[PDB]
This record gives sequence, structure tokens and C-alpha cells, in this order.
Amino acid sequence: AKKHLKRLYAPKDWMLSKLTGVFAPRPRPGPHKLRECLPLLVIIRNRLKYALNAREGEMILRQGLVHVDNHPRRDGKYPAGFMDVVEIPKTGDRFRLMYDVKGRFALVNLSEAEAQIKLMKVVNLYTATGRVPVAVTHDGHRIRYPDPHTSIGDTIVYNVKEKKCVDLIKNRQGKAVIVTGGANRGRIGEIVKVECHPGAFNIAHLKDASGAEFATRAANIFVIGKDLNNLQVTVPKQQGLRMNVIQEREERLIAAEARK
Amino acid sequence: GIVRSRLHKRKITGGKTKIHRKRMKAELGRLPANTRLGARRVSPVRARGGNFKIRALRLDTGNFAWASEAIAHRVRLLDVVYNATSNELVRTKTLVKNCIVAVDAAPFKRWYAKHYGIDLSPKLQREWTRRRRNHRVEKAIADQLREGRVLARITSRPGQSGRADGILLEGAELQFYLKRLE
Amino acid sequence: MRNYNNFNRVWKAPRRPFEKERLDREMKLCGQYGLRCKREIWRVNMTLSKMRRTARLLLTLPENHPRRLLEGSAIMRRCHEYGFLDEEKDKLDYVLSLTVPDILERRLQTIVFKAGLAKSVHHARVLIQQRHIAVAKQIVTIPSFIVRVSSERHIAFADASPFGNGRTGRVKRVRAKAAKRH
Amino acid sequence: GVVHSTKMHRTIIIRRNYLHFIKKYQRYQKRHKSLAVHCSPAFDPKQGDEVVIGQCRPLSKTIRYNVLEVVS
RNA sequence: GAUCUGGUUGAUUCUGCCAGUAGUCAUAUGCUUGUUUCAAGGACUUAGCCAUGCAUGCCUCAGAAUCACUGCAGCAGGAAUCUGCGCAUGGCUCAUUAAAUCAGACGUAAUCUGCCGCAAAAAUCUUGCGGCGCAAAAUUGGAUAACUUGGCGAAACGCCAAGCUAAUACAUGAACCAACCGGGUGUUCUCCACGUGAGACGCCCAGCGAAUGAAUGACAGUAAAACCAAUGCCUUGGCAGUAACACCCAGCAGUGUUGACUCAAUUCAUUCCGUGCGAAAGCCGGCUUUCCGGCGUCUUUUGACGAACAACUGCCCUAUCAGCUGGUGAUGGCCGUGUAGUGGACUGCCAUGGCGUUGACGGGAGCGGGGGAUUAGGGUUCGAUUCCGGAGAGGGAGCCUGAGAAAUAGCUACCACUUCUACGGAGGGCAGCAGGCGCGCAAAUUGCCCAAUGUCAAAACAAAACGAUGAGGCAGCGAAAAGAAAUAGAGUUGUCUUGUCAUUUCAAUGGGGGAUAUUUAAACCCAUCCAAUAUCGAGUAACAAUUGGAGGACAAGUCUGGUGCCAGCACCCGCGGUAAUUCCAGCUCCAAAAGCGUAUAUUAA
RNA sequence: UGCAUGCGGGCGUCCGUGAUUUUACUGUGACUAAAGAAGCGUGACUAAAGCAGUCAUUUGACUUGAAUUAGAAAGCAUGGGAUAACAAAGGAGCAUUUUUAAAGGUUAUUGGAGAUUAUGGAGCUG
RNA sequence: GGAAGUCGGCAAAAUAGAUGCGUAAGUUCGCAAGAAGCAUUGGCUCUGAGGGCAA
Ligand SMILES: [K+]
Ligand SMILES: [K+]
Ligand SMILES: [K+]
Ligand SMILES: [K+]
Ligand SMILES: [K+]
Ligand SMILES: [K+]
Ligand SMILES: [Mg+2]
Ligand SMILES: [Mg+2]
Ligand SMILES: [Mg+2]
Ligand SMILES: [Mg+2]
Ligand SMILES: [Mg+2]
Ligand SMILES: [Mg+2]
Ligand SMILES: [Mg+2]
Ligand SMILES: [Mg+2]
Ligand SMILES: [Mg+2]
Ligand SMILES: [Mg+2]
Ligand SMILES: [Mg+2]
Ligand SMILES: [Mg+2]
Ligand SMILES: [Mg+2]
Ligand SMILES: [Mg+2]
Ligand SMILES: [Mg+2]
Ligand SMILES: [Mg+2]
Ligand SMILES: [Mg+2]
Ligand SMILES: [Mg+2]
Ligand SMILES: [Mg+2]
Ligand SMILES: [Mg+2]
Ligand SMILES: [Mg+2]
Ligand SMILES: [Mg+2]
Ligand SMILES: [Mg+2]
Ligand SMILES: [Mg+2]
Ligand SMILES: [Mg+2]
Ligand SMILES: [Mg+2]
Ligand SMILES: [Mg+2]
Ligand SMILES: [Mg+2]
Ligand SMILES: [Mg+2]
Ligand SMILES: [Mg+2]
Ligand SMILES: [Mg+2]
Ligand SMILES: [Mg+2]
Ligand SMILES: [Mg+2]
Ligand SMILES: [Mg+2]
Ligand SMILES: [Mg+2]
Ligand SMILES: [Mg+2]
Ligand SMILES: [Mg+2]
Ligand SMILES: [Mg+2]
Repeated sequence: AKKHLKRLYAPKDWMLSKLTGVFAPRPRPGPHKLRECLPLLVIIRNRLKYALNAREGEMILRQGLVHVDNHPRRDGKYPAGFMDVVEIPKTGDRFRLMYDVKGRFALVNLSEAEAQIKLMKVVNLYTATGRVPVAVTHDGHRIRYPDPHTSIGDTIVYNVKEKKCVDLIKNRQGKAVIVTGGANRGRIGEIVKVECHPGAFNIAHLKDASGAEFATRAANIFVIGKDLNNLQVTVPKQQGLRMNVIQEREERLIAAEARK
Repeated sequence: GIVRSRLHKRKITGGKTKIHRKRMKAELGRLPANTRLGARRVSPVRARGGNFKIRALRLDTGNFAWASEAIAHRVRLLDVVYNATSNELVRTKTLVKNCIVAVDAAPFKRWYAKHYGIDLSPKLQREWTRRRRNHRVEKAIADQLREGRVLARITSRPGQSGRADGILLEGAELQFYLKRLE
Repeated sequence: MRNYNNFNRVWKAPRRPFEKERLDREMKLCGQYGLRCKREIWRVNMTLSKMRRTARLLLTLPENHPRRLLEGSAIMRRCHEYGFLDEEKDKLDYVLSLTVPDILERRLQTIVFKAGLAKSVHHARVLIQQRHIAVAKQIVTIPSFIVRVSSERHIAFADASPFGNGRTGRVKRVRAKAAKRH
Repeated sequence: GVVHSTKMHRTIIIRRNYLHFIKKYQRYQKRHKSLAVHCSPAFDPKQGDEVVIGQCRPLSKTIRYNVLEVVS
């Protein structure tokens, strides 16, 4: 039905100026939700600055120069999202879409042999024709023979090459977790306990490295490692630790004065 | 046309709802099938999403099941004999779901003979004996099979799927409708 | 239509239009600081009222309130940076003691006159509007430019000004052209 | 809610009484809402009894809830 | 800035209103505007009526060219046209609308869902040659456009007939290669029996999806023995063990999910028409039954984008609106029908319910929020209008196609209005953008452009080779509103320390004129400059500031003329009847100032 | 692909039985589009704005920034229990445990699986 | 055609049964009222509902 997306109605995380235009690139249906994605045109133009405008972005994208999950994507309206590996082989760029501690999309540079690995959270388990178990992930992947120990909420370590699952991280207490929604999006902590409310939203209580307690809904967490020290993924600069606002302002003022 | 919306209905307070939009295609209804006994006549209906509903105007045969035996056969519909909605549907020989019909009992007699060796290869003789041992047949069903007409309940919706499948009446339900058919 | 460029007012008229005490006080300020109209004073009045309204709200909060700490620090930083308050006074209570002359003394027109670059405040006004005054090598033509303390030492004649290191002005140039023709 | 009427067949009307806060006057009003609830024959509630009701699909023009538990 | 003041009395102290006062992205009107930035802009009244023009189309290497088309000499480009996708978005408006819509918070296990992501696919005796046999890279079929011929018609975003020819249009159709698994059977044959028998071999079926039945879709409060028939073992009579299973698989599911399921999925029986299912019998590239890649499509399935439904709490005034609903559905029940699905949504039958002073029903004004104004605080008030939601396309209805419309720059009918005509007939829908006409107190250009932002799409850009886009942007008009900011500055001497007056001398700068230029899609503004060898310009700086006032409220004249309860002023108190602090003027002064009055609403007071 | 297998209590996971206490209020936490309103930083010459930009001055840094808030009521989790609310009762309208023995009257385990039996647990009374 | 006839609608015409909806001013609240109006009626073949008496 809806084909357009007003720029005011667009997600604020896209960092689109209200005076630049009426419209924003509407994400197509795909791996990620419209509200929880970053379209390729925004990435290639507003973030990587490789394209000065949409015309140059179409030149780059429709040539197949941008690979997402080791696959050329020729649509600038393609929704790229959390944990997606973006590669530009002609310029040697390898990013993974992560959330910084402020809940904004961050392009974390990836080395080789780790751009092959993508973490996917299991959102549903079902049985297909012929009695084959299928695990549906947060990015829309359907895996036809997952680990027998896989449960909803677990993270599957996936190799984008060879299309193979390589490891399973279960969603239990004490596991490293990153928050993918709400006010705590981008923060990283360990699961101290999960409060279960049948028929309603479960609450996960988390403790970051500094010891600060915070909670979210169980659907918003994303297991990323055995412990805070042993993360299976590379995280942004802040390491998921939320700094005090007053302390952050003082540090920025000191740094600005230092450069002056 | 026909609408399934609640706009025209009175509120629980008795108030008259002031409709402030035109009728939508999403809330549409269509005329009933009014399926009757006869040679199979079927009209497709293009439904929402591009899918097709089979509107049965006439049906003659159906796939009827014997639940206790876990088998089914494609038998002919002889007559419709009872309808819980209206006697005027039995009179017009209208086929709807849950109406009681009389179906041919010849296929069920043949299957019973070929499965248990009972009229109503020595390995097959032993197979028959093993099947009979714990098996018991209702007298009411057997009496109907000998007569040639069994009572069955329509379990499909002819106006939706275009087919009249059903199940033979057994036990208390058979006695319930035998009482209401004398 | 579909333009989202915000804008707001920066001044308000006094509630009592004809109050002799207010009229005489504002006449004193206009003559003393060489202001064009009362609107410049009332713009300063709104700036002060917003600062004092913010301070009164913060001083209500407990002294350890995080919002009071953050915004109280910012308010004191702004007052010290623009010279409204001296560095000796660091408490939020001293913001409430700010007066209209405190802000007016920080205007580029007053600063230029006090610095000795102009003979009067009116000479300062025309010098600024005629592109003769530069703050940190940047020509400023706005008399209401509020000078920061850090920028106060960097105020001098513009390098492109006839009084700085630029070409001769209009009357000398026109006189030279007339002499060449003559 | 509390059972209000049991005059229909296998259906009851319950009433949910609550206080609504009027911001201007800093005070409350007593308000009520009536719900038509399907009552299973597993329960025999009487007027004045407190019941727990769960939301189901539309079962009639007005019924959206089912009786789950009765407390005398 | 948590503020008041004038008027009731001969004076006083109250109550109390009237008047004064400040703001409004509140409008309109009057007078006046030199710069510069930023902006609302036919909502109000008539969801009134509209001339004209333009607003939605799309081609790659990669669906179909024999233009009697153009270049080159078969290679390229290719008008038309068929085919595939879109036209259900955007834009406009606010008429309807109070258990509605909407907001926050929930649900769909009650459902549909093209394009997009990740997946799945073993049914289906076909073709050639010969006469059933032998072989296999399936060398399938009939049309129809454009085009030609004849044309009809006044025309018509009107048509007829015949002749050609395409497909990724339509239709048909693929054996073996090619598996695992199961259910019925045979008076089949080999064995063991002396039949709950074991093997083969033969025959019907055994794919996804759909229908109807039948199972599974777990257990999770008791320990010990004996006997009988069948059967596993160790042993040649027992019970030490021990997943299960009469080989060819000695572990090829004894284990789906949820809070919950009649759901997922598996097995058995029967059924599947045309209203399902090709390896499009498809198209391009490289390396040469050559094999590699790209994208294109049928069906199955579930994520995503949505759609539709339901409704937890809330939402103006009115009782000079107290009962409302229930033939012909009102509240509930039963079996159905219908739906994509739930449902009195609807047929039949049944029962009397259901709602209402905690205001139902009815009437009145309203699109709903996010939000605007004003505000010490609490409040009051506005919200047609950019974003979200809803609804409509003159008024109603109905519908086709399609994943999605009850679509309106789609169709059908009626009503009203209206256009062309050759009189036989054919059309129209600006509450899209410009523009008109009316209406009004009241609201711009019949402009330029796809450069940016997006949408669609066969599509990156380029190369003979430029997709559309009144969405949108840019300019014109535009004192709605908002920001900055000119109309002069320094002295000289004299006159009446400062300060007036005359003149008298220095500089400075823009308004404006231009440019090697800059900007811009192109222009235009803004910025830069008045030589860098080399560039115009203030003295009455005539480059001349206005709008209201001068008894009080309320800042500013006991001035001078005129008029004489007249003319007139006056928001209120009042002034004016010959010496007017108030009218008409002059001078002087006051307030705000490129702004200042007036009217009407609204907030404060 | 046995390429396998081994070198008395307290947990946590699910079921089955066993007398039941909420709500208002208040503190934390979640879940909550922008635009708009507060607000951090930032000499777009200032400002109304905007979210930019800044600094080296050989091809690039700042692993640049774009922080934080408030937002009615209702809905969600959890902590506190003073003040209250809802419900119940109306007080004769009401309610001991633990040893032992003896008497009576469709479960595991017996190598599975299909009957039959009897033996006891365990409850039921006395 | 429809009261133009005539003193005058005199005379004639017209309306009609039953059933279901519906029914205004005024009123002494009883009426007005069959107000006014609008619908259906045949034949045939069926289907429901409405009982008595015994065990
Ligand atoms: K081409
Ligand atoms: K509601
Ligand atoms: K089935
Ligand atoms: K039903
Ligand atoms: K464009
Ligand atoms: K006079
Ligand atoms: Mg759920
Ligand atoms: Mg009979
Ligand atoms: Mg008096
Ligand atoms: Mg008086
Ligand atoms: Mg007197
Ligand atoms: Mg200029
Ligand atoms: Mg100009
Ligand atoms: Mg077509
Ligand atoms: Mg449309
Ligand atoms: Mg729209
Ligand atoms: Mg196949
Ligand atoms: Mg399915
Ligand atoms: Mg009643
Ligand atoms: Mg139904
Ligand atoms: Mg405003
Ligand atoms: Mg509005
Ligand atoms: Mg209106
Ligand atoms: Mg408009
Ligand atoms: Mg519409
Ligand atoms: Mg329409
Ligand atoms: Mg139109
Ligand atoms: Mg029309
Ligand atoms: Mg127009
Ligand atoms: Mg106007
Ligand atoms: Mg426009
Ligand atoms: Mg100039
Ligand atoms: Mg411009
Ligand atoms: Mg005065
Ligand atoms: Mg006189
Ligand atoms: Mg101006
Ligand atoms: Mg903002
Ligand atoms: Mg007549
Ligand atoms: Mg007469
Ligand atoms: Mg006569
Ligand atoms: Mg008579
Ligand atoms: Mg009456
Ligand atoms: Mg009468
Ligand atoms: Mg009558």
C-alpha cells in the first residue's frame, strides 16, 4: 500500500536533516523491520559519504559494488540491519551494523575471517514439510537443520560463506547480552535473571561491566557471548558502557579545551 | 452490495449509528449457494487474495467416512432426510453442513466383507480372524447396511469447498436422529 | 507548506506603556549605550528573564540534583564566558543578580568604545556598521554582537578597512579620481 | 469484575467499578463499565460474585470475554 | 514582573460592573515603509460552478521488429505494438462523523497479504524412427497485435471485415537416468508349521497443496510375586541381561512449539473437478554431448511491508431532550449460510433480554490527535492547515480488474448542471497545479526545472543513445508572522566645564551602478570587489520617517488663530452655549518606530 | 563412521496434589515517531536558525559530533504499608498432634507383550 | 372534460369485508378514531403450533 516515507516520519537514527527534503528512502520488505533497519542508500550516501547524492548512490549500488551478507544488493531501498555485514570489495570496506551505547547505528570495521561470521537470534522454531525443523532468525533467515539444542531466544553463530551454522549460544543467566530495543538499546550486560510472565512480556535484568543494573523486555536482548570478557562479536568503541551525562559533558569540554 | 459490517446495527443503547463512510469491498458478503441434489454443477468464486471458493449449486456424490473403521468411500447421495434449520430445506433437497442424508451402503458392505470376511487365501483367513477378535459392530449400523441406505452427517461446507463429504451416524447420535425420523 | 524552519520572538513590550520611571530609565540606557530603539533594551530584558527563570527553577531543586548540576554548570559557564559574571562568583544565586547594564556592557558597540577604538558610543556604532571592526580577523557589522571574554583581546581594525591595512576609503578615492580627471 | 446480571443463557453481565481522576479538581469520580461475558456451565456464579474474565474472539455482538474463575 | 487605574458621593468606606491595559505563526482594514535573512498564503463564506494547458508511466547485455524506418556493410540504433509491472502511492480537502473517528496500550490461536529476504522442490509414459520394437541433449501447437487491403462514421480517449507474423502472451507436454519410506492384496511360488508363521515374486496405490474422517502431537503420587498361550534371549532348563525393529540401514527422529491450541508436522482410508503445481519448451554473458556465471518464471512454506477486524481507558454544550431497542434483530442460545476470517453479519428455530440520572435516546457545534496562544501556580482557549489516523472526489448507489479499490484524471445507472453536432448521435467532473467566475472582510504566476528529496519502472552512468513526475524544488507576487539592521560620525572657530545655534573642515559607509567573476539546473537573491598594470559614486548627505497623540486614566502645552451645545471630538469620565488645557488648524512637545492606528475574536488583567 | 560408552543434603526445570487478598497511594524500572517545547555543544559576522563542523596544512586526523529531558490519563514489573478503598462476617450463624499394633473391606516389579490370580502398600472406618 | 349544472352536488356516482402497520389538531383525558393513509387477500401441494384418554 504505502510507497512513500515522509522524512519527519523516518527513523531519527537515519540522521536525515528536515530541511534537505520532504521524503526519505522507504525501506522495502526484507530481512529487517522498517523501524529497525538502515537502508543501503542512507549507508552509502549519508554515512560512508561515497555518494554525494542519490544519483551517485544508484550508480554504486546498481553496479553490484556493495555486498550485504556476501551477496550483491542492487537496491538502495534494501533494509540493512543489526549484525549485517556490509562489504565494498573495491574499496576494502568491511562493516557490521551495530548499535553504539547511545542506541544509534554504528559501522564497526571488520577484519577478514570475522566478516564471514554473523550472529543471528532465533525468533521462531517450527516444523516444515517432511518433518524438518526450521529456525527463523531476527534477520529473516530460515535454517532447515539447526542445532538440536536450539531454543527461541538463542543466538546461532552463522557463516555467511558456505551457509553453515558454526556455533550456538543459549539464552541463560550470566551470558553476555546486547540490547536491541528500547531506551537501553546498545548497552551490553550479563543476564542476572529473567523474570517470566506468561501471556505477557518477560523482563530481563542486566548488569553491565561497571556494575550498573538495567532492565529490558526479553525480546530486546541479543546473546553475544559466554561472558562480558568473551564476546563472539566485535562491539563499538564504547563497549556498551553508558557514561554519565554530566561526566560525558565535562570530558568533552576538557577535550575541546585541550585541542584549543 | 451485501455487507457484513456492524454499522447498520443498532447500538446496545438502541441508538442509530450515523454511518460516515461508504461500503467497503473488504466487508462484503455474497449470496448463498443453496446446493441441491442433482448432477454436479459448480461455480467458482474468486475470493480475497486471488483464491477461489467452489460454490456448489448441485452435488450428487460425496466422500463419506465410517469413523469406527477409520475408512471412507465415495458414495452416492440418495436423499436428504433431516435438517436442523428448517423442514423446507429437506423438502427442497438442499445440502448444507450438518444436514442428515441417506447414502449408498453398497461400498461399505463390500469393504466390510473384504476386510473382515463377513457377509451382511488362508493367510487372509487368519488375517480376518485376527481382525474380528476384538472387533464388534453396532447392530444399528449393520441393519442399515443390509437395508442398503445408511444415515450420514454432512461434515463439509458445500457452499465453500464445493464438495459434500460426511460421516456415518453411529452410537447416540444415530439414535438421536432415528427418533426424529419416525 | 512543508517548511520546517523554526523561528521565535526575542522581545516583549512592557505591560505598562506609559510609566515615567521606566521611560526615564530606558532613555538613560539608550543615550548611554547609543541604542537605536527601545526594542534593543527589551531584547536584553527577555534574555535576562529567561536566564533568571532558568536559575529560579534550578535553585528550587536540591543541590545534588543531576539536572541542577548539569544545567547550573552550563549557565555559570555561559555567564563567565560572555563576561556577564566575574570569575569570583560561581554560585547559581549570582545569576539572579544580573542587570540590564551587565549585558549591554558586553555589546560590541560598548566594547569598541571602551577599548579606545572609537571616540564615543555613536562613533563606535557607525564604525561597526561600516565594516571597520574585526573580532579575531573576522569583520563584524552587528552592534549587538555579544563579545566573549576570550575574544576581547582580538578586537581591532579590520585588515580590509582603511583604518586597518586596507585601501583608501571613498572620499579619498573619489578625490583621487577627480584629481586625475582634472 | 463483579457479576451484575445472570438473566441471559450461559452469559452474564459483569460490572467493573473504578475511580476516574479529574485533574482540574484533584479529585475522583466513581465510574463503571458493563461487559457481556460468556459463562461456561462449569461455573454457577450469582449476582455479587467476583469473577476473573479472559479476552477471547468475538463470540456474539457484545461478548469479548469468558469466565475463567469464580470467587464467592 | 504572583502589578493594576478612570467612572455611583457634598465628602467617606464597600459591593459591583462598565471603560482603560499587554500578548495572539488571530484575521481584515487604513496610513507609511530605504536594506537584508526567514516564512504563512481561496481553510473560514459556496465539499459552490469551471474555459484552457499540464498533472503516471516504465527497456536493460539480459521478453517479442522483416516499419515497405535510419546509419554501416549481416552489424548497430530502433518509431509502433503485443507482453510484464505500476497507476489502491503521492497531491488536495475537512463535508460527513460522539460506544464513531482518534490517542496511548493490547490482540488476531479469527484472518488475507503482490513486490522484497531467507528457503523448499524426485507426482505427472514425452519425443524421434520404423513396424509393438528400437533409440533419446524433447527440433511441441494453434492463434492475435503492430503492418497491408477495403473501409464506416460529422465527429467520438468511436468502430467493422479480410490477409500476414512473434512470445516470458495462450495452450500442451516431458519415459530411463532417479533414491528412501508405507498400506492393501494373490486362492502365486519356495520353506518352516503340524499357524497370531518366514521369505521372495506378481498386482493396485503411495509428491507439494486442498477436502472429509481415524490416530500421534507424551509421562510426570505403590511396591513385590505366581500361572497360561505367543515371543526375546543364555543354555541344551532357565531369566543374566537388554532402546526399538524377522536381513540387505545391528541408532536413517521413542523427543515441534506456545502461557495456551482442534495449530506445525507425521502415519492410515477416500477424494481434487479446473477453481492449483514447466526444468516458462525463457533471455543474456564469458571460457570453448564445452562448462561456468547473471536474471526470469510456476507451485509450497514463513519473515518483512501492509490490510481488515476487535476494543482497555479517555474525549465539548444541552433535561425548555427521560426513557431507548425489539413486525422487518433488539440482548443472548442452537444448527447453518456468508466471509479472508470472528461475529445477529445473515436464513430458520428458541429464550426475554440489553442500555439509561455514573445522563442512555435525541438535538446543537466539531474531522481526531501530535501540538499553538496565554500562563507564578492551577487553569482558559485554539487546533480546516505541513506529521500520524480517518474520510471524500457534484449527489447517492452498484461493480469489474487486481495481492490490495466498493478506485473516480476506472466502469455502470439515475438526479442536478453542462459541452459538441451535419439532428441520425457523442461527451464532462480542478476538495491535483496554474488559472478563471461567483461568494465574500478575507487569501499569489494560466512562471522555470527535474539540479536536489523521493515514487514508479523492463531501469546505474556513459556511448547515434538525456524515462516520467504541477509529488517536489526554484523564482514571481506576498508589511500574516519572525530575525538582523540605515537615515549619519569626528572635530573647527564664533555665539549663548557641559550643553545648545551658525559655519567649516576632515574622513567613513552603504542605498544604488557595475564585474575577471561568484551563485544557480539556468537565472535571481546573498556573499566578494571598486585594481591584482589597469575599475563608479552623498552635504540641504532633496538618498528629505512615519503612525498616533498632548484634561484624566496615560507620556506630552494653564501657546496662538478659527468655531460657538454648531461643526465636531470622546473606548469610559467627559469637551463644545464667545477667553475650548479635549473640536478644526498652526507651532512646540510626547510615545512607538520601518512601523503605527482601527474593527472583531481570544488569553491575561 | 561402536570413529560409540564408563573410569546422605542443597539446587533449577516441569507436572501432580495441599489454606488463599487485592486496589488506591508512594519509590524505582520498563514500554513509549518525528516535528514542536525545555536543554548540552557549536562566533553559520550576530540573531531568528541549522546540526553542523573543527584542526593539521604531501592524499588526512578527531577510532568527529548530533548529549540529555519532560510529556496527561489508562495499560506493564517490582519495592514500601502509614493513610485509605474494595470484599467477607455479625461471632453457638462455631472445629489437637504424634507412637503403635492388630479387625474388617483401573500402579510399578516379576525378561517383553496379551489375560488371569493372589500378595501386600497407601488410604476408610471402627 | 369533471359541478362548468343547480338556489343548493338534489340525484347519481364513489367508499366498502377481514387482517397487519399507521393515525393530526382539539379534548371534560373518556375520546377525536374506522381519523387520515399504506399494504395483503385466489387455487393447489405441504410444514409447524395449539389437545383428550389409558399404562
Ligand atoms: K539496446
Ligand atoms: K472507546
Ligand atoms: K486431514
Ligand atoms: K456460528
Ligand atoms: K527528480
Ligand atoms: K483657543
Ligand atoms: Mg503472544
Ligand atoms: Mg414416520
Ligand atoms: Mg448609589
Ligand atoms: Mg455621577
Ligand atoms: Mg452638594
Ligand atoms: Mg546589500
Ligand atoms: Mg539588494
Ligand atoms: Mg499489457
Ligand atoms: Mg488514487
Ligand atoms: Mg492518500
Ligand atoms: Mg516436480
Ligand atoms: Mg500452511
Ligand atoms: Mg424492554
Ligand atoms: Mg461461522
Ligand atoms: Mg506559535
Ligand atoms: Mg486538526
Ligand atoms: Mg469548515
Ligand atoms: Mg490549503
Ligand atoms: Mg476513497
Ligand atoms: Mg467511486
Ligand atoms: Mg481531477
Ligand atoms: Mg459521477
Ligand atoms: Mg486549481
Ligand atoms: Mg490578506
Ligand atoms: Mg505543490
Ligand atoms: Mg551596493
Ligand atoms: Mg535563493
Ligand atoms: Mg500626564
Ligand atoms: Mg477663541
Ligand atoms: Mg522591515
Ligand atoms: Mg526539535
Ligand atoms: Mg378529477
Ligand atoms: Mg356554479
Ligand atoms: Mg349557471
Ligand atoms: Mg344524496
Ligand atoms: Mg393528539
Ligand atoms: Mg374530526
Ligand atoms: Mg381503515
